[PDB]
Amino acid sequence: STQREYVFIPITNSITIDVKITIGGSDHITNIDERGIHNVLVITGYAVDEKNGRLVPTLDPCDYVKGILVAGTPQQAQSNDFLTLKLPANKLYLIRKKGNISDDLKIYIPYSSPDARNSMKTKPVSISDDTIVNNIIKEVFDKIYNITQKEKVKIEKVKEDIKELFSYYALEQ
Amino acid sequence: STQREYVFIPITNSITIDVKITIGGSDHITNIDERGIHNVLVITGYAVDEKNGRLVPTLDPCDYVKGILVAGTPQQAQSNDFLTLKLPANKLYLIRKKGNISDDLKIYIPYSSPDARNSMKTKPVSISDDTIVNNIIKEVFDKIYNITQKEKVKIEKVKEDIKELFSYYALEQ
Amino acid sequence: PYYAFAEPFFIHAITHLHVGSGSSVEEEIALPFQRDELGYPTIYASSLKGAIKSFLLKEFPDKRDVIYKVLGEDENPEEASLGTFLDAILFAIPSRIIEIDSAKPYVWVYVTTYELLKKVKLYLDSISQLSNASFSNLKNKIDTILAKEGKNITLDSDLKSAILNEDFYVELEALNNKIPSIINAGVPLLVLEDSIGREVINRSLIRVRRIRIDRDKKVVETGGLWSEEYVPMKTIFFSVLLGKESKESAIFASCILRNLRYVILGGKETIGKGIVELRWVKD
Amino acid sequence: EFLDYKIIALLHDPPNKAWVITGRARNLTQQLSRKHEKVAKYIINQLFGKNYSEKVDNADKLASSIDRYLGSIVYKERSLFENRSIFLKNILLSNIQRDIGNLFPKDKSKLDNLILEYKKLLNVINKTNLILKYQLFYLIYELVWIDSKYENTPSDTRNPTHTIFDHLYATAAMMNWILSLEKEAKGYLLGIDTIGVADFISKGRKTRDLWISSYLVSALLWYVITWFIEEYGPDVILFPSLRFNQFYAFYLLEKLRKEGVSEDVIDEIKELITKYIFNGDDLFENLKIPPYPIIPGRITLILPGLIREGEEYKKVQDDNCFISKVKERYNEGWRKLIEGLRCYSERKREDGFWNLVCRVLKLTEDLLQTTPLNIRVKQVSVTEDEIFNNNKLRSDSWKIYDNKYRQLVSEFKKSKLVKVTPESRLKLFELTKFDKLPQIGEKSKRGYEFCTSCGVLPAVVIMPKEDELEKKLIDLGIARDEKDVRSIKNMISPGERLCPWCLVKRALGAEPRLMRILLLGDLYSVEKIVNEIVSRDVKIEIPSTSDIASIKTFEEMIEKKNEICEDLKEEEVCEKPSESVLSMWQWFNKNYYNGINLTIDPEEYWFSEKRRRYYFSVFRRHRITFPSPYYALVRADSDYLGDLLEGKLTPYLAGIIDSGDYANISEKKEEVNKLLEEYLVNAGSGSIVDYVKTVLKCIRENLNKCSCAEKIYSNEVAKVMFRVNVEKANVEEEVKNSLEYFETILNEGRIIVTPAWHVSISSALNRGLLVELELVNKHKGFVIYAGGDDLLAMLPVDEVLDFIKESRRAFAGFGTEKLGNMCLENGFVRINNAYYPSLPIVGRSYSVIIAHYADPLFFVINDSYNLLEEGKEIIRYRVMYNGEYKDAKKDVAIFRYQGLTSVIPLSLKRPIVSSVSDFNEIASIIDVILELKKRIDEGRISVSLLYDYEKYKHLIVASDEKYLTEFLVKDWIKRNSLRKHVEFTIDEKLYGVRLTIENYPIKIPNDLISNIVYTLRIIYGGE
Amino acid sequence: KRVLIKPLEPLMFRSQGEFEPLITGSHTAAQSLIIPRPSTIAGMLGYILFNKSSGTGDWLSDLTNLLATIYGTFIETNGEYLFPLRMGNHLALVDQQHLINLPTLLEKEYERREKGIYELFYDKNKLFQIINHQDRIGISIDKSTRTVKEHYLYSARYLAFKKEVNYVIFIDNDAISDKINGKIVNFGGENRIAKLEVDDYKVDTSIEEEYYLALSPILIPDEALDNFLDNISDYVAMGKVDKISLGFDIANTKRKEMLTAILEGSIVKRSIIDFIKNEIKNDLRYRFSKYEKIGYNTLMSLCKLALRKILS
Ligand SMILES: Nc1ncnc2c1ncn2[C@@H]1O[C@H](COP(=O)(O)OP(=O)(O)NP(=O)(O)O)[C@@H](O)[C@H]1O
Ligand SMILES: Nc1ncnc2c1ncn2[C@@H]1O[C@H](COP(=O)(O)OP(=O)(O)NP(=O)(O)O)[C@@H](O)[C@H]1O
Ligand SMILES: [Mn+2]
Ligand SMILES: [Mn+2]
Ligand SMILES: [Zn+2]
Repeated sequence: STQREYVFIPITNSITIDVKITIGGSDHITNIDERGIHNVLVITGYAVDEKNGRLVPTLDPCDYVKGILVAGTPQQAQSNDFLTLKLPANKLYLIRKKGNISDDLKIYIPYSSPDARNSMKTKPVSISDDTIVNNIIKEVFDKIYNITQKEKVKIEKVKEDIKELFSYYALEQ
Repeated sequence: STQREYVFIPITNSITIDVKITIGGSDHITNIDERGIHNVLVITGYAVDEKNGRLVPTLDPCDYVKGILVAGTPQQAQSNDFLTLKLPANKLYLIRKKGNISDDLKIYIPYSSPDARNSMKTKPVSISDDTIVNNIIKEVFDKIYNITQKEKVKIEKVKEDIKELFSYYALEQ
Repeated sequence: PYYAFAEPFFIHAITHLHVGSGSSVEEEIALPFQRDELGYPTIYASSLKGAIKSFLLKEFPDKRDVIYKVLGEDENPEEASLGTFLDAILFAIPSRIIEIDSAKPYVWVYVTTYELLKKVKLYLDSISQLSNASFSNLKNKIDTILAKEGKNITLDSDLKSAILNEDFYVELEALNNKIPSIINAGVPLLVLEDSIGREVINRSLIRVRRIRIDRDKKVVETGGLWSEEYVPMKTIFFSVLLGKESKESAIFASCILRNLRYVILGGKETIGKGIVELRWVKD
Repeated sequence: EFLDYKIIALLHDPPNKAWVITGRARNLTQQLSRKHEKVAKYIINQLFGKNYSEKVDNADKLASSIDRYLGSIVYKERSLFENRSIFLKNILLSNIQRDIGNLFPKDKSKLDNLILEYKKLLNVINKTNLILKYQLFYLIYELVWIDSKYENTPSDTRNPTHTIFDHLYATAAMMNWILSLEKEAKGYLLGIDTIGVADFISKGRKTRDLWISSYLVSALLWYVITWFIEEYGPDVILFPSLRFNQFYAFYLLEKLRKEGVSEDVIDEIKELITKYIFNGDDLFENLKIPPYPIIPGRITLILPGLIREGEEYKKVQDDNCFISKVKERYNEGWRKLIEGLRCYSERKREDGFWNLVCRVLKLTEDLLQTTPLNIRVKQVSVTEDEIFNNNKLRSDSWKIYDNKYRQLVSEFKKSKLVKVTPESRLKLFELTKFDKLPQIGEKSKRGYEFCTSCGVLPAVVIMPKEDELEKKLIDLGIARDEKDVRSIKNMISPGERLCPWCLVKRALGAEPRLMRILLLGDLYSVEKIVNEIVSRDVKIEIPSTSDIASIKTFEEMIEKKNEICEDLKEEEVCEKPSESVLSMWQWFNKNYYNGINLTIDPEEYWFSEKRRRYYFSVFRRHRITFPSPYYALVRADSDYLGDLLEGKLTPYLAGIIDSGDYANISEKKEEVNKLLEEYLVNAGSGSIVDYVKTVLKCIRENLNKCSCAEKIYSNEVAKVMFRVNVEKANVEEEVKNSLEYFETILNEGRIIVTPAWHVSISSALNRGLLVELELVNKHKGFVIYAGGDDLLAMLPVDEVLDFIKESRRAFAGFGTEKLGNMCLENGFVRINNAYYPSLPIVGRSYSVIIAHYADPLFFVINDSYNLLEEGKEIIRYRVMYNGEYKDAKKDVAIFRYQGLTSVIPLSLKRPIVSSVSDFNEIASIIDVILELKKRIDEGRISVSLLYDYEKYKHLIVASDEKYLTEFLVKDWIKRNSLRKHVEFTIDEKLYGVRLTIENYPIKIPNDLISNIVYTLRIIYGGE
Repeated sequence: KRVLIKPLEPLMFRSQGEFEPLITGSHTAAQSLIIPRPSTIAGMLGYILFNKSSGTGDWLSDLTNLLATIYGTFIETNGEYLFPLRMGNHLALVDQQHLINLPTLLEKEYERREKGIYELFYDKNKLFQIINHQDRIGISIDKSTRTVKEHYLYSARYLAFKKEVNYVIFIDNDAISDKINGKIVNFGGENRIAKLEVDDYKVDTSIEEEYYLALSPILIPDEALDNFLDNISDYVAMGKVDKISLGFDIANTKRKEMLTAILEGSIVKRSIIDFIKNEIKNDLRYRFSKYEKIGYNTLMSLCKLALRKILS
């Protein structure tokens, strides 16, 4: 079928654009119908390194990544460092599936080195500073799926679910 | 301080060798003492490749890999593909906690990158067919652990727990 | 305080016993015994307490108030009983022995498994170093025996081999050299592997058919046929009586429990199926 | 504007649609002047005409699988894939056809004589009520059809899977969508699920509590659908159907009594109701209510997305309109019933019990506000974006139902992951922490009491114990005099604590005619009914467990009418029937005027502790077998009927194909391929079968598409050239779509469900229910809830095995009795030439609890339900299909007697029947146990038989040759002897059958003969 | 820190209301709770620590005047740990590992998810391998006939453990630990006995995953009831919501308070936590503080041994 990619949504804004697609395929990963962020990709067991973003994998399944299957090609300048996966596409833990996927998908997934150079200890973080919620809504959320500001005159429901529908486990190492 | 190793356990006898010499290191955390295979660990989000024996991940806690934590360096001719990370031992999610926590952990993990080509129909399977399982005694449980059949006349109960304490979702393709 | 002192006692069957349970099993018996979780014969604490209380009310009619206080009150039962019985658990059952060896003649033998002794030790460990009455020797003996779980052990013997209950060959082995007998009846005890021991035990139980005859034409009435299951004579159970600190509990332990050898347990007493001798582990 | 143009949808097809097509007589042609349209036009002599441009062009091409299973034009041709024959096959089995014959309406006058009764039964309805004419005609269409001895008709002869009327009654279901889609494109699937129905029925002390609790379920769910059948016409319901519904017939003729109508034409439908919807009894008029709860407590609606309150229709104004509507209507019905009860009780401030009810109702309103039974409502939407290519239908639109239905059931399953109990809704913290509860009655010495009938809710009405009542009942607030105690003591036994809900249950049980507050609804006032009831006073006798245990005792006293009476002659047992009390218990009703007073309480006479020695002597002096204190609680639920409505195959292969096997059905391709292909190729009637089976061969082994479309086509084009007036063929599109259909069927692995499928299954469910109603009454039983798939009766311990056998056989349409007007015939249900289908594929489990009459019904009902739930999922017994010993899960009979358990497999074949042969194999093990019990009783075998099989069992289960085990059982019996020159052997299919269990506390013998003897032990143990 | 409750025999934790021969023409029956409610453990420990000069009103006042924040009970067999799991009408014991994939399992699509949970409750369930209901029928006998009284017969489904079973609680204060060590107590109904052994332990507390396992009945404050029973999908993924009664108080011989609750083994969505704090008044917060001291609102997460209160 199609190919989708790998994005974390922290208080960080460094994930603006390396997915060069604006329309993609007739199927759409995350849709929004005036109820908030839908079709959230959850990834379990991959700690984050939010500054100098390269998610070092952990072993503990008690950390998660509230990501999105970001539509398209990984810029066709990467994946010599990433990992990648062509799933039978029943395994992706997608929150509140609105449509219906025909379980056919391939996923390129960024990755990093195990970081054996300091004692690992992750921490939970939620999306603070609702103004930075709005600005990450601007940089990354707007120019991937442009139905926002198209039909959406309701931001109080689509910008304040991402408040805590996305929480992660940052290393800071 | 020491360093450990999370060797996989598939239907396959690709687990006859992981370390050069019999035991090596000073202390082990996983124990086989008269009533259970203590301190085993189950890694999630991954999968095992029974042929071409390594890891072939598939990201969901639905999938998991069950391996034992032994003290050895991986074969001295690889670890180009074997994860080598370090955690504070409380992100070490051990099943059947019995012993001592070390708090400075270092692991080697037999694994190959996914290298997506096939539709990864990842199917679980028991640890059974006793003809398969009985010859495993002194090459997976006495090739690194001479401790058994030294004091243990209790092999068949720590066989009872072998019959279940390993489980995964293989590759099959 | 709050179960300060305890009295463990042996329930020695003087006749057969039948503490009934309705039709509470899936065997071919229609009136089985009261069963443990392991399918072994047990005596519920309700039955043991009810029978002992009834007997004591009859044979100590002046001490009715002390007995009411320790074991409960019929009406105004808003006063918790300061005494309690644990479930009686099978400690040893007699078995017919065809012995091949030892030059010593035996025709019946006491038989146990290690599950039974495990539960007995559970009862026993939960008292001694917690309460104050001290009979640690019995617990040490049971621990020494439980060491050898997984092989037919003979106790205080030179048997080395026997046919048990006419149907099972077993090969025995002494414990270390010698040990005080846990029972005082001069008969060998055998502790058996939990798998052959239970076949031997469930062949030691008495399962009889019984018949109601047409009183005139001396024939069986239609459907007047059923089965019952008695625990054999000489069987031993084990229980504990736990006493909460009080004054009339001392009266119980002094005047009453020191004059209790024989009581009647279970039912079918006209058949003679209830006589029991209580031996306290205090001698 | 005025709408519901579905009277046009119900007369959509001619009455001889399969005799018009494939003409035999043809005389109707030359005496009535398109082939089947002048016929459909001469049957329209009442109301609005036809529109072949609006209804048939789309809707009928969506209601049935036949269009997709044939192809648009061959299903529409009327002329190409022909067969001069005519049959009517079962939906679940495509092997058992039916000879149809033809003495049907053949003339312009002998058919207009059907128009005569279509007239008469539609001539009291002015055009004032646009609905009531349809609301009436919809039901009795079938009734007037079959009243004339006219055999029913297949859907259409090219595919007789469906019958004439279910293909006609599933038209209007889709017509709702056709009408709400042409306007604003909103379709809906409303599903009402009642939460904790089992626990609800489990709450009660007497059988009247159970009975009216089941009736509360059925009436509180009938109230909410009263509005749906009154607004959108009748055909808004799929499960449960109403084609043979007692509740709908009752409500219908009551609505006929409305508006002012003579009691002279209502009888012309009341005869069709008492004759066919019932089976001869008219006790539902002398009871003034329907006698049994039949509403299954879980219901599916097909809605059009419209509303009223615009003085006419209007596009629905919200996504959550129906949910709020139905929840509020449910609470409304509940509070209407409780307030009507308050008023009926205030009408009787005397009689003590009614006065106590008044006195405590006023204290518990703010607690009684809450309904005692929560409901779950889920909807699913569908629009024109999904159905149409902007002018017509679509391809994969035909499957849109099988998708939305599955979405709905998926959300039902997910929401069933959390069970909330109706008691958790109440506010009691302050009422219990702070003594606020009304304690009319005694007073607890421990805060509050618990309800003895409910178990969880605190008690309001506390009754003193039976040591001295009056000297307490009067100084307390229970009673006022000595006369009123006898009436309080008549309903609330001494010691019975009652919660407000269970006390309201008792109140309703006093006279269960208050149910018309809910049974009708929307039709009469809440006070019309109270006046009607307080005017014509009628008392009902609901039987207790003591009455059921003592059935044969009563029966053996009435065959000694005075010969036993002269002995007593004094204690009102053998005295006059004073009033005209009647009841719903058929045995009580057929045996009342037979000398003995059946309304005595056995707990008073021969189950008492002050009497019963006198009564032992009385029965000893007369050859009266003294009664046993045990009765049979017989429960039964259908096997995988959920999956069956979902078109799954777990009904067809129970145990082979697990439900979990559908998650990835790619594994078990083999059995599904086999049985589905068998069914498909057999579903056809005529040369069409060749085309379909060769298509399937083109689908065989991933053969080809676009290639094998020639071999199949060199016959389809042959067929279109086999006629003289064909117009056009797009075989390119058509044969490709025809192969795509079966490809979808096999890839998914389930017959794609269309409305006709649902209405056929539901109608057959209701008809089998009507059969089982008189099967229960055939064995002196008392129905608590017999609705369609399931059953909850109480029978004597004597005829429980007989009833199990005959019921499990009648569920599969195999029987030899007439059960009223219904004479079931080998897989079908013949009703005076009408061959309605049955469920010979659906298994059925059975629970039996031999219970002492003094056993608390809470734990009895809970044990019954927990056996019938755990055991059917948890047991595996050997079966062979295709000639291979496999496992199997459902379709058993579990028995329990205070600790004894046994299981009797009922099929031993996984396509439990596939031939007309295997119809007798059903319950074959049960007649063996019945025969063996027939030998033990007469004194040809000794009950030592039941204690002597263990020794033979070792030998026989290790045994490996057939006739060896044959002789072994023959000699085991021949030590307790059965006969001189032995004649009853076990039928050699019983051996090797090994029953397994997934390691549960339910201990069971691993072999079928030991289970047979444990069933004998359990049956006897209760006698 | 950790207190192991070792039953010496079958136990009876009565699930329902009346158990006594009230009506004459009927037997009485009872069924044991698989896990003892936290009020049972609390009242037992208090009985062991009783004082004769405190409270006498609102039992949890002078009950909590002796306890620490007791953390909810689970099952340890032989060092192994089992944890309850509850569905509609269902209740299953499972171990630590089988809980990991449970959040993603309940969001698997229809057939995959139902097959998963159905295998979790009929193949992975270890209850009927370690605990089964032992039906004990008992009678009373009138001493005039030496026969049964009239219908004075009762059933009582006891709790028979096929192997060694402990009940595991965690307690904060250690002065309480070394004063209830080795105490033989009357743990449960109808006079059954269990032993208490205490061992100091170490398990972390502060964890906030998406989901949680309720190791105790989550009490709902009866002012959030309608605000809870309209939107049940927001707070529990699967389990059972039930009216319960807090037990029976001994010093005053009364039946305790009936509250709605979320039975243990139910999986709650983190939305629950603040939903309680933001919908309770300080005067009720003071009551529910004690309700949590005894152990009623205890959460474990499906990843680690994540002990967590709700209010605290
Ligand atoms: N009218 C009725 N009267 C009495 N019992 C009924 C009636 N209709 C159905 N039942 C029974 O009640 C149950 C209805 O199914 P269901 O909706 O699942 O309720 P449930 O068994 O309590 N399961 P759930 O709804 O999840 O709580 C089945 O056991 C039926 O046999
Ligand atoms: N699609 C459906 N439409 C109407 N009623 C249904 C449907 N599915 C189930 N029910 C009823 O609701 C209850 C669901 O219980 P359940 O036992 O899961 O049904 P089931 O299909 O019979 N499964 P089982 O009985 O174990 O073979 C039963 O009373 C069913 O009769
Ligand atoms: Mn069913
Ligand atoms: Mn079911
Ligand atoms: Zn009640």
